[PDB]
Amino acid sequence: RENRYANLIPMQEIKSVEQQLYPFDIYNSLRQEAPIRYDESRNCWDVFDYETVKYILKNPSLFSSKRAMEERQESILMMDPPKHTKLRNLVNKAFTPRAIQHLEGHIEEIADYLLDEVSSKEKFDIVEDFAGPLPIIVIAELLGVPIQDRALFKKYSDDLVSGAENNSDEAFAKMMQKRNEGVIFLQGYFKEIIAERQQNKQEDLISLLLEAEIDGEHLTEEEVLGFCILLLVAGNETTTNLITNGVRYMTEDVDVQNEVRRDISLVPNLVEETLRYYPPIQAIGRIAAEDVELGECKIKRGQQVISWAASANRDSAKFEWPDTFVVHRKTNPHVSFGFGIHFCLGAPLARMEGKIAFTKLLEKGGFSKVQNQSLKPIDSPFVFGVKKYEIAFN
Ligand code: HEB
Ligand SMILES: C[C@]12CC[C@H]3[C@@H](CCC4=CC(=O)CC[C@@]43C)[C@@H]1CC[C@@H]2O
Ligand SMILES: CC[C@H](C)C[C@@H](C)CCC(=O)O
Repeated sequence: RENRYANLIPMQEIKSVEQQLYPFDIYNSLRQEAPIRYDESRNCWDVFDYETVKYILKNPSLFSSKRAMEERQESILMMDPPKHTKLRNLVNKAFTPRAIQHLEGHIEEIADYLLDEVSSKEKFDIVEDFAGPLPIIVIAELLGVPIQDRALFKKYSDDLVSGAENNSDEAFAKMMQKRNEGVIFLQGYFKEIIAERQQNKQEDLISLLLEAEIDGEHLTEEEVLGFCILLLVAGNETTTNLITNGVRYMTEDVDVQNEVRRDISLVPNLVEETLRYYPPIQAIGRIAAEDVELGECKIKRGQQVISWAASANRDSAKFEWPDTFVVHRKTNPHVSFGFGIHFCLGAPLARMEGKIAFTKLLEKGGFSKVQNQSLKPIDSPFVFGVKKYEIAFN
């Protein structure tokens, strides 16, 4: 309908598969050429510098999160205050570092179990065998939803972050058909689970959402569904890329792999530097709520504003050694989890999963990438990850 969400449409500067697999040199060039620019092919402003990206994310009154192509903004991701505040306050205490600490041993058990399934494999796909399943199992248990067919839910979860091949009408229609398929299955599935919990509450998050009251009324079914699908998709698609991207970097630069294996206290730094350097989410969308001058650029009420975390994370005004993977950084103020009121609810959980995933792989011993694979980027321009990544223990 040409009101298309620009975060789903690839920039024309990113063309080849090699560029999709490492777009950061191009973002860096764009940031230096013009840190804010209007892309005519996507009808949006792209923002590349750290200070302006942070400013946008910190100013929800100026830059709205209500960017659904449909009329209804369905989950807190797409809500502005005050509604955003009331719904997020329902769940914010479930996801703190203290709230999730008890899961550490259980997540270590899942990781050990998954790596046992590949101990006497020659090589294996880190995505299918480890990085994919682990976050799906964790988020399923937190939501309270059975997910025993992980491949099925992965397929449809992936559909919900898919983008268009280009800005053609046909490409957008193909993308919307994929996303529609994921909506049919995942919405249907959670509708059934919600009905089951309505009939018999359990000790799980879905049941809490059915019990909680906002303004003296229960959540609408649409509101509970929004939580379920957002938590499922955000909880697994990104984390899988965090783990895979870290394994990717550690096999592209074995110096880092060896140093962290030999000083495992560096794993939290490795997690943060993977987020900064290979961010699972490259770009965060907003809609200008009013006219806003960002420098000389005049952004008009209602225009799309795409903030490039992948570029901000390498802005040399903010980061020393921005294009170097450094596991000894004293601070790492990346925007890979966003910033401000929508700051990732799952960040403590993602950090724990990443820490455990990397630790278990490192403690199994040295590992290498299988050479002569043709990596396949995930087909969404706001995601950074590969569909498959084969490694082998030495
Ligand atoms: C569990 C769960 C979970 C998990 C695990 C996660 C994981 C993650 N994540 Fe998250 N998130 C989430 C859940 C989550 N998540 C939510 C729910 C949200 C929403 C919030 C609001 O909106 O407030 C987010 C949000 C978010 C954001 C912001 C956006 C805006 O601003 O709009 C970002 C960037 C992110 C990223 C991410 C990553 C990178 C990862 C990995 C690594 N996240
Ligand atoms: C936008 C999104 C796909 C569409 C999802 C959205 C979560 C909220 C949601 C509620 C539904 O009932 C399905 C459609 C939507 C609107 C998802 C959050 C991450 C994912 O990319
Ligand atoms: C699914 C992971 C996050 C909830 C989504 C954010 C990264 C926003 C993505 C966007 O702004 O289109």
